[PDB]
Amino acid sequence: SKGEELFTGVVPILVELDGDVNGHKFSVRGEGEGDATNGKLTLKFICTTGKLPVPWPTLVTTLVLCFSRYPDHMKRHDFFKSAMPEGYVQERTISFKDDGTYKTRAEVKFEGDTLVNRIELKGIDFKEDGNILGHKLEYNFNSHNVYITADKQKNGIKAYFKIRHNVEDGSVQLADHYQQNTPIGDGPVLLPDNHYLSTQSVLSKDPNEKRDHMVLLEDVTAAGI
Repeated sequence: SKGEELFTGVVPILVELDGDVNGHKFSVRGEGEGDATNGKLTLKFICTTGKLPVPWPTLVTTLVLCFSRYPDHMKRHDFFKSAMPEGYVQERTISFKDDGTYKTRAEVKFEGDTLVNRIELKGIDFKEDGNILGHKLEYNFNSHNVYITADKQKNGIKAYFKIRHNVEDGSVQLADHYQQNTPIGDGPVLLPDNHYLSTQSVLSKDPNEKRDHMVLLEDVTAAGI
């Protein structure tokens, strides 16, 4: 589709998240760029509302898969790009083993030259001294496979994966991610065959930044076919 043609460049990225976790309200803005042919993202996020009440890693997944590097032999399966520039909706339930659950709804569309991920997030039943609300998570991310399958019934895709969040005490916080993507546009969309995305990410700080923030470098590539 004409959609894929849009990511052959470095595209600029905007991310806006409004969030309420156990009554704690917060907002996050991120700006950066996405070189989709290499699957690379370089973004900086800020908590505009003050100190972010959950640890930054929990938001990484919620904080644009269109920028995944889909090998040539798999380009027929890049639903994400194919739904552009019309855009797509990304709902996700995130259950943290032995802790609360996140419900996210997001719109991922081009606005002008920029790709924008706008997100609402509610979080319920998080333990006050739990790994999340007790800021017990290490400031790092692991490597994951995002398992994608087509959803003929809703003309989109579903996806499941399990994030491993390292914990300060040497344990692991698990988070089962249940994900649904449906196109905003009525335009034709490449419902893909089963495959997965090998994700990798690095979390860092801008040493001059005084605001609560997170610098992110992700590298997402498709495989499985």
